[PDB]
Amino acid sequence: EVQLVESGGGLVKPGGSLKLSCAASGFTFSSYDMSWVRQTPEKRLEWVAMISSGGSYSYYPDSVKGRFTISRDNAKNTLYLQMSSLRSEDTAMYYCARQGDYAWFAYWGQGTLVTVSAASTTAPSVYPLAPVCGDTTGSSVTLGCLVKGYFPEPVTLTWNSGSLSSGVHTFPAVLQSDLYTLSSSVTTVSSTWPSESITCNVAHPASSTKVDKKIQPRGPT
Amino acid sequence: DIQMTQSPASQSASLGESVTITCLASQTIGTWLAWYQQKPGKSPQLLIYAATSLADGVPSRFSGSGSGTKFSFKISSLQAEDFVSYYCQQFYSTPFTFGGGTKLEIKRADAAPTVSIFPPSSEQLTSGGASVVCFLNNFYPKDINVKWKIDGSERQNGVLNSWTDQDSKDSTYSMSSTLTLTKDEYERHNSYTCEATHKTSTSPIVKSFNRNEC
Ligand SMILES: [Cl-]
Repeated sequence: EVQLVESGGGLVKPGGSLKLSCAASGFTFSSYDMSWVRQTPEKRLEWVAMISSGGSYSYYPDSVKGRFTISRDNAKNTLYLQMSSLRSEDTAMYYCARQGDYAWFAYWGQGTLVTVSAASTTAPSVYPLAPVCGDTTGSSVTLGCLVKGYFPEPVTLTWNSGSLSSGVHTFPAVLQSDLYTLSSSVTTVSSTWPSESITCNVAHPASSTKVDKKIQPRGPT
Repeated sequence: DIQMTQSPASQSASLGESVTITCLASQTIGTWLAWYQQKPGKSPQLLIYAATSLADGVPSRFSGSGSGTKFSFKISSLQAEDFVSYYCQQFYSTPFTFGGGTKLEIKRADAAPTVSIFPPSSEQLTSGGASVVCFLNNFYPKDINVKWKIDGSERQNGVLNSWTDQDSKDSTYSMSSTLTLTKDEYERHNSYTCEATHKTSTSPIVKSFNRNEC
């Protein structure tokens, strides 16, 4: 099976440098032209660079020309992308792709994420969202969890350590003033809460933070 | 550079329906075009190359046509797994360029949102801020409007919205709206209201609470 595995992604300040690698296996690497193709946060696909099978010829769009260098080591079955003078608009998932006889992209790796930002790492506040105080309760109840003010992405959010997965919606994070905010809702039958425990579990790997917030009813005063 | 204009940006269809996506090149490129699929959380995969040739292992319900500037990609009978994104790409000339993509979504019966409002948590009210959250859950179709009012006054400043992708289980959409104020401003007002406008009713769904009432 053709296999392409990218590595080297990370969070870098504007003006910084990063070198990506792509380990190729399951085909004769030296026989194929290769490209890097990136996908921006807006899900736009952008070709970044191409290199010939033998490594002698390279091609770039003007967007990265003079900043990025594609190279390959045929003996090591590896493709590289040296990135320099990084800009916010270079933020993307970077994929390694094997070309056909022409530059269609027949096989793609899983991608390595590059984030170019000066924003400071910030742990979120995690807030339990219980229904309005003294609200008349219907047949179902909806609870929430607000994860406010973190950087970078991602967080992981579960309910009851992942045991509560039905009736859950976790909303995509929104970015404001260099901080993300996310929320999650969970809907259960009213006979299950608050008689049974519901807890939001949030981890933010970049800040090594993990918090559990049990949803408790508002009140009694 | 060759601009690839892909249409539509999104389209809703039923299971079993035939759909056609178009890609327009800004100059003639013969048959030097490819089409890709991308499933959520996965890398793009080649479906069609050289305008009409199916990649190895691709089902024959996928096809491509065209030469010159106007290209078509067709799915003859949509299967559940096909409601994802598709992109065209030219390889006629560097720089290689992609269309903007098309997302296919599944149709279902109209459903009104279930609306829930959440006052700031007691824990948050220890910060400089106070967030009021409104969930508009499990509605169809995707278009919806939310309005916030504070003491009857429409509030735009400090509102941020987030929308889920179509639910894989029930084909509905959900939306979260968060109004963030300073704690001081929160405590200056009494009534907080989230109003949802959706095609399922001529009247908005209104959820409200009064601060420090139980
Ligand atoms: Cl070469």
